[PDB]
Amino acid sequence: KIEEGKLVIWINGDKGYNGLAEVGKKFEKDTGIKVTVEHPDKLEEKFPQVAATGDGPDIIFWAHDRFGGYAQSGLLAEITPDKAFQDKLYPFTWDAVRYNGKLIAYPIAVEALSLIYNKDLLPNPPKTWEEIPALDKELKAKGKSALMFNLQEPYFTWPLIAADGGYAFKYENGKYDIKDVGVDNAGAKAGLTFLVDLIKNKHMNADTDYSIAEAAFNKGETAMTINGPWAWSNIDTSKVNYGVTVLPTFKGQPSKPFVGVLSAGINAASPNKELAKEFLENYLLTDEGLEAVNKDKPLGAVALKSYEEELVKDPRIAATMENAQKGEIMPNIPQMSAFWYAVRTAVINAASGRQTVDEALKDAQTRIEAAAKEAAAKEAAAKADTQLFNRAVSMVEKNKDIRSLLQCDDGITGKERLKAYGELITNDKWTRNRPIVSTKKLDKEGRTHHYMRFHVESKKKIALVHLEAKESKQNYQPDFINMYVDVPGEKRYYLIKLE
Repeated sequence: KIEEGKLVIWINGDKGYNGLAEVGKKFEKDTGIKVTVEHPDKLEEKFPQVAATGDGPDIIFWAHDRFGGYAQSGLLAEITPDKAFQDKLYPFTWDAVRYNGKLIAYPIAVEALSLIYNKDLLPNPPKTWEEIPALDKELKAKGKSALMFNLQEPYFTWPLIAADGGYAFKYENGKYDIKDVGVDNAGAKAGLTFLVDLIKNKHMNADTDYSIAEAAFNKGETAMTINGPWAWSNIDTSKVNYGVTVLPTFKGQPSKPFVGVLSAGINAASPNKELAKEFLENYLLTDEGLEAVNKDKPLGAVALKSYEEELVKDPRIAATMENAQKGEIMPNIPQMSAFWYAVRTAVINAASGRQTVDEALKDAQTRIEAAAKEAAAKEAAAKADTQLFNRAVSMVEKNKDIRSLLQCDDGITGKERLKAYGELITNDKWTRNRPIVSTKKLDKEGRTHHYMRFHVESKKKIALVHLEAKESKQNYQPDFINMYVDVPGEKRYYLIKLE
């Protein structure tokens, strides 16, 4: 599995991994602990496959939004920074790395869309979306436009749509409410309507996508575009005299771009959790640490206050951090896929006049709520089944007779650690080759029974445990009414035998 006594770190090949490697060598110099940095191809796909077997890196670096899913699968450890350390990062970044209310990664860098403008077409950019029409009209006579950006992808149009009160999923008390979706409220309707009216009034074109906006800006045809730090390179080569600044407000409210937080999580299967904490808190998240990474490849804006204040000597970075501080942290739940698809259709439909704004957003709202509802139900069922499993596993593994049937090696170093896991089945969508699930049926009195089966394994036996639980009517928590264990070569053992 994961080598104890050393650190293996996974980070994407587009980050400053050589800078990170140098931080590791300083860690090694000081502590004697070796740090190995790798940047495997498709690491965000590999990590869940590998960490589910107990393998993988000790530390994984990736955008925060994938981590919620990782945490659901039980792949990430809860981290434990003290308040003193948390105080060293911008408060808003900690809201990006929570699951079930708990902290599950360290924020490293921060990324958001900004307004990018051409200084030779627009020496002072507008601070307000409401300013853009009059501005475009004056620019049009000069044969140029005010603004072109990607309208095909809701990531780019969201900042305006969310400004007056739209939101993806509501975040409250350190968690998301996936059934609370803010796509069809007055605020989202107002923002999209404004966008639609920019198009109706010929100030923008519905067809405009990423490459069209990029080439339009970098050839001086339009005064402004909306884009992120990844685009700055191509602008430099274009030799446009450009500036990067705060996104325009709408109805007095800041635009709310989605914020992405590069984060470092700790593999729940790692035996080096304390070493990882030391490395991340005391070596990487320092001015010296981030600077080493940043010199290899720019991190952009960072979560660490002391170093971000150094970096803002590049005004483009100060603009990124400003938009991120006013933006919407991208929710770290898997259901964002439903959000992306539904809102993409809504915006395309509204922008091209295929549907009214109100109809478009209402359909989007309904599609997301349907997806959230099914997910929430599956989530509640799995959580309930997991509870049955946990109670059942404790009863089996503590039973002296069953341990004897299992021929447990309960010798001089104590009780054998038994393993429990679900039956192996054909894997499809959401895989899980071994889900812990129960089948359900109603009895004559309308009460649901749950039927579950799972394995308990010692070195000498793999046993099958069968249970039947009957839901109360009630004082919470279902009662087990039948539970037995079939150990190969042995007579069935009844923990509870239904009469």
